Amino acid sequence: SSVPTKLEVVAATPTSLLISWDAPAVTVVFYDITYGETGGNSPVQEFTVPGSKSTATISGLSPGVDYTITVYAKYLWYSGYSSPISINYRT
Amino acid sequence: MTEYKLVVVGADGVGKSALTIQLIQNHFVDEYDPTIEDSYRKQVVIDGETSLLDILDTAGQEEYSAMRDQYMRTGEGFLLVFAINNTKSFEDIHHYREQIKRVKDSEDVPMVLVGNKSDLPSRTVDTKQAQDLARSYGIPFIETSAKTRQGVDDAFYTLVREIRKHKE
Ligand SMILES: Nc1nc2c(ncn2[C@@H]2O[C@H](COP(=O)(O)OP(=O)(O)O)[C@@H](O)[C@H]2O)c(=O)[nH]1
Ligand SMILES: [Mg+2]
Ligand code: NA
Repeated sequence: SSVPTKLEVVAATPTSLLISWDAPAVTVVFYDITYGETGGNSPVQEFTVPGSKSTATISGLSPGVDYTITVYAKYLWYSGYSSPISINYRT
Repeated sequence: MTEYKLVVVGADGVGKSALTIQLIQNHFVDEYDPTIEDSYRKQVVIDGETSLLDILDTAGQEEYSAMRDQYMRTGEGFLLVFAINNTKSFEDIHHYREQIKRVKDSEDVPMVLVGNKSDLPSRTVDTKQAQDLARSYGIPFIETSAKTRQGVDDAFYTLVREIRKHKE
């Protein structure tokens, strides 16, 4: 597999999420994580996580809101990014 | 004659291929046609030592193979390339240093920080920032332009000198 798999919310507070995924086989330099309201009215927020991790914390969310969370793998030795995996989660 | 395995890494489009072509390109027939895709060989004289440079570029995704992934971490020295008009490319450099060290399980990996496209007017990364980052890593920082050829040779030759200092 070249794409991160099995993206999921492992734990949640009313305003934050701890997300987990399974690393691809291809070596990753960093994961690119974006999150925003599933509607899309506002711009998405984005941050990077080291390629050696497969979890992350998203904080500062609004409660009772539908969010789309998306993970991209940046390959260390190859140009470009994996295909995205994404999930929806309602705080 | 000593060989040096050199790997060029960094974000998309910062000019990793351009710097490698500019270092190899001459007016002869290309002295080698390596069969490993995105590899490049060239002989040079650094500080007197006549050295052969095997240079691995960041390959396209069509070249993925599990063995290529393994082969790339055996590189002896790495150019961390960002583009001075691309802030994210500079902000992600630390990931490259961190993960290269990790996959090599080594605490001292010869490395040079390279700030490219220095001919462009649209600078978004300050020389001082790059110098400060390179200092914190204890590695050299070289400002380059693949268009004007500024610093291209200094970048790769400094990386060779760092590999030497590593092996003592
Ligand atoms: N002005 C300028 N353009 C550059 C420089 N280096 C690369 N480019 C251009 O940037 C684009 C992408 O460069 P490329 O080498 O493919 O980046 P790579 O994906 O890191 O290998 C191309 O249009 C190059 O011609 C530079 O130093 N100065
Ligand atoms: Mg390239
Ligand atoms: Na995980």
